[PDB]
Amino acid sequence: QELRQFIESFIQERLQGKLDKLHPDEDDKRQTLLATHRREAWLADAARRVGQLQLVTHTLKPIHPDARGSNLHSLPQAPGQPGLAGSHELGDRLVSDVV
DNA sequence: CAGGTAGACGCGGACATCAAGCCCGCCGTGAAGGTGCAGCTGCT
Repeated sequence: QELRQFIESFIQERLQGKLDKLHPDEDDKRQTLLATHRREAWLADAARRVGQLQLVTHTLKPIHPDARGSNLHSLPQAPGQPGLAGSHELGDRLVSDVV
């Protein structure tokens, strides 16, 4: 209704980027791409794809690139002791990651 | 078996200008990606 055209242009830019990247002109591969992108089967696939976690304070993959474990999105409390401090808890509001 | 005592060692003034400082061509490639799904053989 209001912002439907924005996400429609988003899927269309994705489709035209895929067509310019592949550039296959055999057996209607562009038609098989337009069969998925121009309809809302892309929205069903985007609803299907699960695995994102939105975790910032914990990311295990820097320790090893294949280390399946638990990732967390939780900031600690502020400590009581003076001097040392970490995890930027005062200001300059954070940006989150996706694992 | 032996071999010396003593006291002092100078001043002055000056130390140069000129002009320039090269061109050319080129700098290696190879290996260092997870994850999820479909489908194929082998087995009970």
